[PDB]
Amino acid sequence: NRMRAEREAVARRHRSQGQEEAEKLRATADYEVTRTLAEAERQGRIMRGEGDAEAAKLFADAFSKDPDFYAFIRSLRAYENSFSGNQDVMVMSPDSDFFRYMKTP
Amino acid sequence: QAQRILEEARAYKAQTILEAQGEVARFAKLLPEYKAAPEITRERLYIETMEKVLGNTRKVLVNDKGGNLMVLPL
Amino acid sequence: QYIREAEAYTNEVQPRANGQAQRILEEARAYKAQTILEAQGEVARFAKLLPEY
Repeated sequence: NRMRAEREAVARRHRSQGQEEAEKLRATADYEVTRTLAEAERQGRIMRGEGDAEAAKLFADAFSKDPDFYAFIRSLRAYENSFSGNQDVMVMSPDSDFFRYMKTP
Repeated sequence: QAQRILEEARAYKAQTILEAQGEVARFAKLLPEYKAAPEITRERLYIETMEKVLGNTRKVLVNDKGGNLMVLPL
Repeated sequence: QYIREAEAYTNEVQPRANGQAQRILEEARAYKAQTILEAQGEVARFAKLLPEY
């Protein structure tokens, strides 16, 4: 039983040494892939910035003619999109301006 | 590899520009109309928008001067 | 048997931790490298937008 044990131990030992090398190589792969992924993400932001930065001039010079009017049009749109879902409860009053035409003429 | 990620971002940038242009063109043609009849345009858009929002969101229509309520969320 | 079995367990875990340790270290490098790269992109975006504002 002694011979079996010592031989079996060496066998498991030899098996286990290989296992750590595998993990080490595995971890190395992870690093390099992430590097490339991050590298790509960097180039994307660069170009993705030029986009909004270029469009920002169009929005500014265009809407710089009448800010108050642009605020009205845009702000109205926002409401339609924000309250789109039927998950709100608008507790208005009968005196509310929008209900000005609900009082006997 | 390089070209792949290059053109990928370039498309997003192009989309923004194209989308920005369209929106700009819509607000452009509409601006003179508003200046011609500001009050009429304001009322129309105001009511049009208001009927859409109130069309879905539930409403209470309770009288003021009483400060009590139960949100009852979940 | 217990003794022989115990030896295997002790021996077995030993290379297991070495692999796990290398991964930890490698993961830290990735974070560092990724973090630095993320800053560059975000910074560049901010810079471009700044003159427009």
